[PDB]
Amino acid sequence: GPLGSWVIPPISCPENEKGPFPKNLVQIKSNKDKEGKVFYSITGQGADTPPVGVFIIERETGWLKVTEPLDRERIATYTLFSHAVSSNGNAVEDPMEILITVTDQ
Amino acid sequence: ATITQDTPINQIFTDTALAEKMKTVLGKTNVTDTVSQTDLDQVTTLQADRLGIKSIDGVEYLNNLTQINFSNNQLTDITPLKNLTKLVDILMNNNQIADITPLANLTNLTGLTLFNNQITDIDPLKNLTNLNRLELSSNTISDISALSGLTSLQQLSFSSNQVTDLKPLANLTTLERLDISSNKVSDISVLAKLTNLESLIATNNQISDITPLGILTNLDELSLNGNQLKDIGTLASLTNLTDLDLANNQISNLAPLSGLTKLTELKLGANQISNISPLAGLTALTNLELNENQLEDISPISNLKNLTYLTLYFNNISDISPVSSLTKLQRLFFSNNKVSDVSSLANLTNINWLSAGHNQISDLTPLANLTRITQLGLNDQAWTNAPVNYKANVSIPNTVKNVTGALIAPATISDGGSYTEPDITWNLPSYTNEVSYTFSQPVTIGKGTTTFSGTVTQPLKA
Ligand SMILES: [Ca+2]
Ligand SMILES: [Cl-]
Repeated sequence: GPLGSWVIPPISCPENEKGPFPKNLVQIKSNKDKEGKVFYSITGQGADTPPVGVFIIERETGWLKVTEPLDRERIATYTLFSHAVSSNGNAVEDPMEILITVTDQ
Repeated sequence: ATITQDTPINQIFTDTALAEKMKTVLGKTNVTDTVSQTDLDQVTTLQADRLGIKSIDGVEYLNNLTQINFSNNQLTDITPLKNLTKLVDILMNNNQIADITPLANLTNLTGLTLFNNQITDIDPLKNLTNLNRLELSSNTISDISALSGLTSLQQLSFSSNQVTDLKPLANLTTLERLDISSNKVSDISVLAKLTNLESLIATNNQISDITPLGILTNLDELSLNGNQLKDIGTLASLTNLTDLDLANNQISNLAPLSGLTKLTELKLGANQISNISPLAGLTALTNLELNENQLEDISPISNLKNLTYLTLYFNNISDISPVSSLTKLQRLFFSNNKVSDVSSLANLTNINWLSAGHNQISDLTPLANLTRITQLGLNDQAWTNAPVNYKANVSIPNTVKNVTGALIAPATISDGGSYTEPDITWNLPSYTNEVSYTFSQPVTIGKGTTTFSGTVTQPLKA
């Protein structure tokens, strides 16, 4: 579960992409941002565990970005988790599971 | 640079982690094993990302290196690179590099990646005129004057810096892909000169005037998310656009978009839109974002048959039925609207994410067969019933129905009221203008789980 107030577009990224890097994939959003500023983070394989920092998120904007070219024959899918907090410290959301699919060039 | 005689690997590469990497590269079986200058001279490329390397001391003996990847390490000093003039490509993002002076004479460089570092002064880049790819995001750069002579650049990013003045981009007419997001940019007039631009990403700046984009007719991708746009008349000129992001601005007039029929993705969330008629002909759209606007009539959406992703949340929408023909929809977000009737949602048989919180939904039965759902949102509904006569004792039917068709018992009932299925009853000694009740019921449809909850207001008429 839980969807909460997350708004997430589906995420695919073609393998063998050209720069410049980092490149915007999608903008992640929590509906809690129109009742105060929200600050975003991500976790999982490809984020904070190996391979680290293949994906990053811009804390203030929610822009999820890829930092280098991908290879479908190495890693074809990634499961990430996003997190949302206020000014403040809470946690205006529970984590969201985020699937990223590596597609054709 | 040459080692005088055969030296143990761990005396050349003093970094514990680089020593281990070099042991493997050089085909030795232990870090204390000796290596010659001819062994070192065989290494032409080096993939050494994500190894917790703190020093590249030793790399200066690898004379023939043409490509290096030291990204995602803990590098500060990059002095050992100074004389490695055969270097063509450097990947070195995610380190703690403050001084890039050692790059100044690496004139054969065609690609240089330095995002996520501690770089301020980019003067050492000024003579790297063969560069075709340069990546400088997430540093502390405020002056890009050193970019002015980099006349072979095709890809350039310096997002997440402190740049106000773009004038140094003037002569970089070879630019095809530019990212200037999250800087201090208000004036994009210099961009009128970059007529070969195909992609411009400029989110989170202070841009209000987009007239300089008029002649950039090769643009297929444009992001101006998080600026100060209102007049978007210029975008009518950009007939090649397939991807456009204009979210978080002050746009009300969408007429300039009406001819942009190549568009497959369009973001217009967080604006001043009340009228979507100009979007009716954009039938190649797969993604459309319209959240946080002032929409009521969404009928012009019915034509957009290719939509797989749609946002409508935070609007004034009562009638959701124009989504019924959008049979390819996989994700639909319409929280914070005035929707009561979700009968039309039965048509969206491929729906996977359905976010419908903060509406006026009382009956989940039209959703019962939507078994491809994996994410579901039905919390915090609220509606006001048609008034009923105030009496000493008032009875109303409970109308809250689960996906099974069964009535959901109230969670709480105001004014000491009670429930006997299907009726909610109140003993009211004196006149009151309204009574209310709440419900809260966890529910799963397919594999999507939510709490279907809300507050029902019952006005009493005297
Ligand atoms: Ca917002
Ligand atoms: Cl938005």
